[PDB]
Amino acid sequence: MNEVKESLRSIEQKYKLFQQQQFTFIAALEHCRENAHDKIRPISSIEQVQSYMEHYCNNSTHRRILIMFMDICSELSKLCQHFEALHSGTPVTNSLLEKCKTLVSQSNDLSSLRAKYPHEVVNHLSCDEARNHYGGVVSLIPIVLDFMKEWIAHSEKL
Amino acid sequence: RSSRLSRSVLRWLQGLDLSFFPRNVTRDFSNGYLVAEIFCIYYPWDLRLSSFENGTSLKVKLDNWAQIEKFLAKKKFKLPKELIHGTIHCKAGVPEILIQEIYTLLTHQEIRSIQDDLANFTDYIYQMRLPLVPRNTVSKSIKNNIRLSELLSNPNVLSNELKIEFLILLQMLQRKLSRKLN
Amino acid sequence: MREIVHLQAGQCGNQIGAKFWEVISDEHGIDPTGTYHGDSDLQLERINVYYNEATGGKYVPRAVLVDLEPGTMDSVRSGPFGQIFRPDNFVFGQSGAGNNWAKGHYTEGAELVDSVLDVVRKEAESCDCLQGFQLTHSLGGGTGSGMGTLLISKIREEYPDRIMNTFSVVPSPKVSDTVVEPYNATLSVHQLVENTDETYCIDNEALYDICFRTLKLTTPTYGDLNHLVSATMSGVTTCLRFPGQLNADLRKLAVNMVPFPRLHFFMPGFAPLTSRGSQQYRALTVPELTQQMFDAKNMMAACDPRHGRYLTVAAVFRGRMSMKEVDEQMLNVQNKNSSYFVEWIPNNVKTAVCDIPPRGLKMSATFIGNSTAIQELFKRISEQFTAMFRRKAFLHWYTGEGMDEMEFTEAESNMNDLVSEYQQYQDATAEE
Amino acid sequence: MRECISIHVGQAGVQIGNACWELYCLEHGIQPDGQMPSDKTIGGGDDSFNTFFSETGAGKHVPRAVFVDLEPTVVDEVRTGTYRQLFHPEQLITGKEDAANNYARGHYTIGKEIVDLVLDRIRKLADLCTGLQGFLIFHSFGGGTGSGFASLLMERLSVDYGKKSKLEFAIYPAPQVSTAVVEPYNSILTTHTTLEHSDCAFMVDNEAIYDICRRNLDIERPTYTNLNRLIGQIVSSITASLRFDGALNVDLTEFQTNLVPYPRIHFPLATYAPVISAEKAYHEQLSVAEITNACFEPANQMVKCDPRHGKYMACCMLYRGDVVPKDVNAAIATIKTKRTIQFVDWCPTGFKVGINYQPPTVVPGGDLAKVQRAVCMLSNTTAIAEAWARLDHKFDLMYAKRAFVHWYVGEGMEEGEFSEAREDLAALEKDYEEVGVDS
Amino acid sequence: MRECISIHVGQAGVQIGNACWELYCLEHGIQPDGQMPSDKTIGGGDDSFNTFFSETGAGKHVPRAVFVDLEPTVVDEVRTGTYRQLFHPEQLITGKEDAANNYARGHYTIGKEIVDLVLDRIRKLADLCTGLQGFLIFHSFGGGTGSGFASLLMERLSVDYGKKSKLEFAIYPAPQVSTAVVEPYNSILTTHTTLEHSDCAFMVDNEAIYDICRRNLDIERPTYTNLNRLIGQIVSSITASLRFDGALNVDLTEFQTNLVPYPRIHFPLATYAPVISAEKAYHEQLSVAEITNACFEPANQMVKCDPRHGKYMACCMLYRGDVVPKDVNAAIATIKTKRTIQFVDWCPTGFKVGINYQPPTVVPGGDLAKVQRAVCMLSNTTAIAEAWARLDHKFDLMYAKRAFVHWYVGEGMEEGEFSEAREDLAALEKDYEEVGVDS
Repeated sequence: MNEVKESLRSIEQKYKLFQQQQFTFIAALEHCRENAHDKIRPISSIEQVQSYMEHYCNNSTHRRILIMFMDICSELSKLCQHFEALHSGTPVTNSLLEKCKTLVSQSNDLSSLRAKYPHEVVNHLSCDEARNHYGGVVSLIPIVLDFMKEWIAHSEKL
Repeated sequence: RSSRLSRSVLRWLQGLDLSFFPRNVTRDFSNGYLVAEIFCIYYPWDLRLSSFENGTSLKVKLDNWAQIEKFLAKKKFKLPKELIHGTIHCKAGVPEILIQEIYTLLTHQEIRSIQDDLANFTDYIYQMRLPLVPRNTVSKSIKNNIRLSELLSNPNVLSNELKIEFLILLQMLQRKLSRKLN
Repeated sequence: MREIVHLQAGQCGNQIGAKFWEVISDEHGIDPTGTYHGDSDLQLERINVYYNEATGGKYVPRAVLVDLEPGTMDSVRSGPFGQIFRPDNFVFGQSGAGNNWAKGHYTEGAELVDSVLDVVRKEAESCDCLQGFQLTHSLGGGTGSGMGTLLISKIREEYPDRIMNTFSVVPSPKVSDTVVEPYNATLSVHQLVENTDETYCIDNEALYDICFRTLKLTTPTYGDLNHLVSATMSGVTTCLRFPGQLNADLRKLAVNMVPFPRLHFFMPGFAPLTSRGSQQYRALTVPELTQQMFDAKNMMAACDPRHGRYLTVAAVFRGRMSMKEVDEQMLNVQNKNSSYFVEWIPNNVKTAVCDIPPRGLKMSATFIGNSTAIQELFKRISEQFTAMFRRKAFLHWYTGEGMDEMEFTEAESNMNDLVSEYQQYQDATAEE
Repeated sequence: MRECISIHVGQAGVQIGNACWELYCLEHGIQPDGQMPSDKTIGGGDDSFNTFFSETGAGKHVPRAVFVDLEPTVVDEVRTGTYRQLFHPEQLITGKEDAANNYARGHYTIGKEIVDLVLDRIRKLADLCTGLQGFLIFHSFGGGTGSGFASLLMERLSVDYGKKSKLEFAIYPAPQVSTAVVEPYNSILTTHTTLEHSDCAFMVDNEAIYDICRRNLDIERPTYTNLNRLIGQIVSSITASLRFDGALNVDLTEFQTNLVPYPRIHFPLATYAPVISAEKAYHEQLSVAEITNACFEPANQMVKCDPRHGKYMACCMLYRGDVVPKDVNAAIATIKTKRTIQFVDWCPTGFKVGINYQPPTVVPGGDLAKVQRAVCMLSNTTAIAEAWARLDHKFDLMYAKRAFVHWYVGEGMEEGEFSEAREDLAALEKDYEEVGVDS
Repeated sequence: MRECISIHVGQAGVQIGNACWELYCLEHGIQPDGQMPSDKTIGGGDDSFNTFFSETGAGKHVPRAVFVDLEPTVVDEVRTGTYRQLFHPEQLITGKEDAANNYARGHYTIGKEIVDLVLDRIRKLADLCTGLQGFLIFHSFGGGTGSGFASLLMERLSVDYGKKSKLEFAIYPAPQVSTAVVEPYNSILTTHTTLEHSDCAFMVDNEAIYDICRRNLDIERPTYTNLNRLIGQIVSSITASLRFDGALNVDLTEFQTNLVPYPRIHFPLATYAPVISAEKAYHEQLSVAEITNACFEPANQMVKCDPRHGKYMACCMLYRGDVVPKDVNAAIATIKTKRTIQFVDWCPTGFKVGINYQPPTVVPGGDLAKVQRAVCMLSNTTAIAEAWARLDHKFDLMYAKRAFVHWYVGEGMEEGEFSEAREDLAALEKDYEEVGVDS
């Protein structure tokens, strides 16, 4: 049981590191979009992200932050699959697990996914970026972490 | 009954209509409220008694006395700064002398003063005149000549230690002399 | 309205004040939290005398604790009611007393007294009108005795139109606590007779003997004495706290109780001092209370009033009994016991009954008298001070602080004058 | 608040300080590691430990004491001990050369070399503290280190702090038994410094310890550990109201103010009670009256002197444990009427009442048993003046022909200092005689 | 309508402006995004926010303030904060070089370079507003950025707008403690400019803040955040009747007109009350008389000066929260008969009654508790002239030997200005004592 908690605290730590470098992350995203001639469609899918990191990337720190983010997504996926391997639980746990495995999809729409209080990932950027440039890429991990916390809280009272 | 103030000085001190008679000359005048009242009595258009508070605080004494020397500098009156400092820390024998000079400055009447300049600050002569040779310890002399008040006022370890060792040398020489007298 | 501001001094003063506060809180229905859990009627109207009105009806105490040692505040705050007082009032220094009056008045009474003056002035201004100030302390140390006189002098000089009552603890040659105790007592007596309205005599040895020979306690301690003095204080103050039929106040007593300002000492006392096994076997009546209130066994004095003559007497009752029995009892006492009070002044007893009974006990009454008995204590104090002064022992400590020795000379001259005055008023003859 | 700094000079001072610190750590549940590893079963320790120890940000305790010695052997002996992880090495200063029962070398040619270091150390220790009342200087008259270095340091300390109390605890050489020969040589010089430059001084000997242990504890082969334990018990009893509280707290200033009737007469007589073993504490009812009466017995006195020869001027009593005031009152009533006890026609009474709620504790492996209460007495009488008389007689008989003085001459010192010390001691004895004489 | 523009110069000015803006948004419920996202549970916001904010066509709020600083580090520090989405980047002008406690560079070689930009910015901001009454210039005397640039800007604002009120808010260099050394050098030049070209000036310090917080708030570890919170509370209390209304509205003009007795004497004494923590606001009954009496206590004064040294000429009193007129009248009747408070023999009375129905609010994470009512007083007295006296003494003892003057000489400026400032300050003082002298 403790292994999932250690994994979750590591996820939270790398998350905290990510927003500490969220500014550089957005700068790298803008550089990639300028180098890929795609400055119209907001980035709302992981697949676009690894497509940019693997094709339109020249700076080593940019690919470093992108591979750290991809590792973030992979760790979220591994925690989700460990949770699904643990047990079924109540239907609300099943729904939480399903929505989380959906949110960690490589090809999923994130254009209508935004974070709220107390998550300040939106407030760190301009409103325009959060609406139609980068709104789901930044407002994905905190919300998934909240669902993980809720799912663990529900499983613990079983 | 050893109020060191002269009969004439006391006869003029009573003659000023002070709010309260000083029962303890050393302590009451340490604040400076009484002397401020005296100066207001003599010079009403230059000092305001309302500006002075009758309290026992070191800070209040400092401020009252501060207004006092500001006034004195305005009036160009010559009074020793060491005398004022001793009065503030209510040193033995100092306030009586100070009141004597205040009387002489105001009334312009010369007094057959027993002692004008700095006197025997410590009680060495008094102790020698007493039988049963006292030979007070270093701590006793420190407490007699060094009080908590001036330590709070101005701290300087170097000068304090210089004065301490000077007084210790004086004590040792006087002890040698006393042993010679034996 | 008419409120009373309370003052604290001395570790024994602090403990007895805390005990009194706990006793009154219990009697008037105050929880240790700070709310009100009473079920009476008169415990809401005149409750603001010792409390102050606040939001949520959370009354706060009105007392300033003065001390030189931080080691008393922690002891009293840790009690069941130590979390209810005002921490701002706990004004304590950094250096201890060491049972010296002179230096505590000089060293620890210069830079610390400003805060207590400020807070008491703030408290006095906070109320509309006041009657006086109560300060409980002891003469056994430089904490109570060193600063109680100074603060009383300050408040008298500031507000002369107030009541200065105090309950200091007189020493005892048999039961001592300080080597230099007579010096401090002599120094305190001067200010007590010069700058104090009234003063009551408190002895620990007498309370000791009383509890042993009457209460028959297994292991009596200071807590019992604090309880007794608290009960005495409440019985004294119930005349204003709980109105009845014949109410009185501190000033009327002090005026009617004191023939001359130079002699303002009194003799307190409580009547029902019984053992545990005797509580269920007692007849509650007038003559029993009168007998316990007149005899020498129940007073709290380390002396004998039968050696002199009664000067002034006040009998404050607290219950629902009568008026006729008290006056007839005092009449027949003055008739029979004629060689015990001043014949020159008839009717030396004052009647006072509080219709409001105390909490927990149905019958209560206190004794406030001024009999000719403190003369022995005064003369023995004078003798022992003359002794410890002739060859000047334990004097270098006082000398090193700065103060001279003529203060002792004037104090002993005043004390000799006072004892001569007392002894020549003792034989108050009618004529030549 | 009530915090003090202890000074330990010489081998005796170091061992006494170690005993005091171990007694404090065992009585306060302070583990030798320096932290509180007691996470399973607690056994106390929730008290005011800031008087002697210090609290770190990591939950650690740092002793506040000075462990200095001219000879490094004692420092090495303590350093290889089991409590080496408690203190800090910076507080244990070693030395190349040592006095070893001499005053001249350790006062001029040895002690004067290490001055700035110890001054800086003690200044830092004082800065680490908020409230300072007095000091605990531990040394000995026999040890040349604890005499010369002690005197030279305490002179600077008293000139540097005139408002701080200066205590003294050392060993007085017994007239009957002794360890070395040059003991009075150093004693005559150290007494002048301790008299004309300090406020109070405590004299103790080892012969009385041996007598009391053989009479009560009934041991045929004593050891220094029992002596140090007795000294530590006395010290803890004296400073009992500082670490803890009680009905009537008695601070260092509180009893030191009355314990000194004259600046020249500040030499009290300490007496601990009950000094008993395990078997002497089971079938013996203990009250306050008996032990207070036994406190005045010469057999229980710490110094070999008959009280009946002189009389008392000032008396200071202390208590530790579950005591009831009525018993103290009864004891006072009993002793004030005893004709055997002599006193001046001048002080009808004088004493204190120190009530401490915390009972004295015990040590696993010691000889002291579990006692519900304790009592310590500090009296002032002129009957003890004979010890100085014997010391002066010995100094005179060994000074007429100048025995072992050429060494001091060669080291460099004034020969007239011997005469100065002799005349000062003679004047002190004359003053003690005058005070002991009534009208 | 009642709309004002705030000016923030230097790090202290910018941080004070940030504290004021965050206080305004929390008290009015303005969300950090700048919109009204509270669509589920409303928590307020239906008021006249036009005084400080501006309403767009899309439901957006734009702050109306000037955040200028010569050093870009403060601009970056604010820009990386959580409120970067609130203001606009064009209002935060960075800089290549900064004064940093220097007047000559920031007044001639540094400040003169950025003039047209800030003038265009303030002109646009004024054009965006309808009614203008006064300005809120926040700077400092120690900071060179807040002194030279502030002086050069206000000199031009004075000649460009004569019909508009010109306020002043900055920090006074305490004589006991200080941050830098050249503080008097910049202060002596800044006082002349603030005197001969402004209408009012507010002088505050930090030492008294430390004293009052340690005395009431009882914090062993203060921080600049509490200082900024106190200053922002003072500012909000002053401009309370502008954002809201009440029984007697007191506008900026309403109090500044009477707050200025003479063109040379425009230095009021600010004192906020109550200044207490959470535990200091629970078991303490709060009425108007007690706090009004406490407002005259020197311990609660922002400037360390004994009011008893001088006397009052003009006084401006304000209130905020549920206050009853009878309590105000009783307090006035009490203080008018108080002998301790001194006043001139020509002004028997003078004061204002500002009733505000809206009580002051609290902040999540701050120290201020929930108080039903507040009070602020602005009095004029001669007892504060000692600060100018001490400053003149320090400048004189610094200028005799020309310490650190060669730098200003090399930068390019007239040396006679120091004499000009000294004589102007001497004349201003002399006027102050002449006014303080009654008949």
